[PDB]
Amino acid sequence: MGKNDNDALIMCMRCRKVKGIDSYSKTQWSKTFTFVRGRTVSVSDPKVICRTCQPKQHDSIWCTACQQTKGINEFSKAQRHVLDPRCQICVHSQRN
Ligand SMILES: [Zn+2]
Ligand SMILES: [Zn+2]
Repeated sequence: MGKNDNDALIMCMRCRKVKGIDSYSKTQWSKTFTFVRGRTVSVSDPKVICRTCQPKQHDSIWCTACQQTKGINEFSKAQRHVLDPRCQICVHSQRN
Protein backbone atom coordinates (compact mmCIF):
# COMPACT_ATOMS: atom_id res chain seq x y z
CA MET A 1 0.00 0.00 0.00
CA GLY A 2 3.11 2.17 -0.33
CA LYS A 3 6.14 0.01 0.43
CA ASN A 4 8.27 1.86 -2.11
CA ASP A 5 5.99 2.41 -5.10
CA ASN A 6 4.84 5.69 -3.56
CA ASP A 7 8.03 7.36 -4.79
CA ALA A 8 6.41 7.91 -8.18
CA LEU A 9 6.82 11.43 -9.57
CA ILE A 10 4.35 12.82 -12.09
CA MET A 11 5.49 15.65 -14.34
CA CYS A 12 3.15 18.64 -14.51
CA MET A 13 2.46 20.12 -17.95
CA ARG A 14 1.41 23.42 -16.41
CA CYS A 15 4.46 24.51 -14.40
CA ARG A 16 6.73 21.81 -15.81
CA LYS A 17 7.28 20.83 -12.17
CA VAL A 18 7.82 17.23 -11.09
CA LYS A 19 6.42 16.09 -7.74
CA GLY A 20 5.20 13.00 -5.90
CA ILE A 21 1.74 11.98 -4.72
CA ASP A 22 2.31 14.78 -2.21
CA SER A 23 1.96 17.72 -4.60
CA TYR A 24 -0.43 15.60 -6.68
CA SER A 25 -4.08 15.03 -5.86
CA LYS A 26 -5.09 11.41 -5.27
CA THR A 27 -7.62 11.67 -8.09
CA GLN A 28 -5.07 13.11 -10.52
CA TRP A 29 -2.35 10.72 -9.37
CA SER A 30 -4.72 7.79 -9.89
CA LYS A 31 -4.97 8.78 -13.55
CA THR A 32 -1.36 7.62 -13.76
CA PHE A 33 -2.67 4.06 -14.08
CA THR A 34 -5.82 2.33 -15.31
CA PHE A 35 -7.53 -1.03 -14.86
CA VAL A 36 -7.28 -3.55 -17.70
CA ARG A 37 -8.43 -7.16 -17.77
CA GLY A 38 -8.57 -6.77 -14.00
CA ARG A 39 -4.88 -5.86 -13.87
CA THR A 40 -3.25 -2.61 -12.79
CA VAL A 41 -1.56 -0.85 -15.72
CA SER A 42 0.37 2.41 -16.00
CA VAL A 43 -1.07 4.96 -18.43
CA SER A 44 1.04 5.52 -21.54
CA ASP A 45 0.67 9.30 -21.24
CA PRO A 46 -1.29 10.59 -18.20
CA LYS A 47 -2.03 14.32 -18.44
CA VAL A 48 -2.53 15.98 -15.06
CA ILE A 49 -1.79 19.26 -13.27
CA CYS A 50 -0.77 20.38 -9.79
CA ARG A 51 -3.27 21.13 -7.02
CA THR A 52 -2.34 24.81 -7.20
CA CYS A 53 -2.12 24.78 -11.00
CA GLN A 54 -5.81 23.92 -11.21
CA PRO A 55 -8.43 26.71 -10.82
CA LYS A 56 -10.36 27.15 -7.58
CA GLN A 57 -13.20 29.65 -7.16
CA HIS A 58 -16.58 29.73 -5.41
CA ASP A 59 -19.44 32.21 -5.22
CA SER A 60 -20.10 33.90 -1.88
CA ILE A 61 -22.34 36.53 -0.27
CA TRP A 62 -21.26 39.46 1.88
CA CYS A 63 -23.07 39.63 5.24
CA THR A 64 -23.53 42.91 7.09
CA ALA A 65 -24.83 41.18 10.22
CA CYS A 66 -21.38 39.94 11.26
CA GLN A 67 -19.33 41.57 8.50
CA GLN A 68 -17.86 38.23 7.43
CA THR A 69 -17.58 36.51 4.05
CA LYS A 70 -19.71 33.38 3.68
CA GLY A 71 -20.40 30.90 0.91
CA ILE A 72 -23.81 30.28 -0.66
CA ASN A 73 -23.85 26.84 0.97
CA GLU A 74 -24.56 28.27 4.43
CA PHE A 75 -26.69 31.00 2.87
CA SER A 76 -30.37 30.52 2.10
CA LYS A 77 -31.52 31.15 -1.47
CA ALA A 78 -33.95 33.84 -0.33
CA GLN A 79 -31.18 35.50 1.68
CA ARG A 80 -29.29 35.85 -1.60
CA HIS A 81 -32.22 37.48 -3.40
CA VAL A 82 -32.74 40.18 -0.78
CA LEU A 83 -30.60 43.31 -0.99
CA ASP A 84 -29.27 42.62 2.51
CA PRO A 85 -28.31 38.92 2.85
CA ARG A 86 -27.97 37.54 6.38
CA CYS A 87 -26.08 34.40 7.41
CA GLN A 88 -28.35 31.51 8.38
CA ILE A 89 -26.79 31.92 11.83
CA CYS A 90 -27.08 35.70 12.00
CA VAL A 91 -30.80 35.55 11.26
CA HIS A 92 -31.33 33.17 14.18
CA SER A 93 -29.30 35.59 16.32
CA GLN A 94 -31.03 38.87 15.45
CA ARG A 95 -34.46 37.27 15.78
CA ASN A 96 -35.04 39.00 12.45
ZN1 LIG B 1 1.98 22.52 -12.17
ZN1 LIG C 1 -23.45 37.25 9.22
